[PDB]
Amino acid sequence: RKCNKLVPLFYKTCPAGKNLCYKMFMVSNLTVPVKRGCIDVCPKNSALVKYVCCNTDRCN
Repeated sequence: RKCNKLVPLFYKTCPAGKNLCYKMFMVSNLTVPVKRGCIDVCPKNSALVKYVCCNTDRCN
């Protein structure tokens, strides 16, 4: 599939060279929403950016 979410109101598709989608967010900030893209592997997440990878409807 694709990522019917990125940010609050953004939605996208992926092509067929990627597996999941993750929203890249941040921890120092005032929000929680920031972005998303696709992914090939979800390892871990840093203490700088919120990798909320997922493989559901909003991912693949």
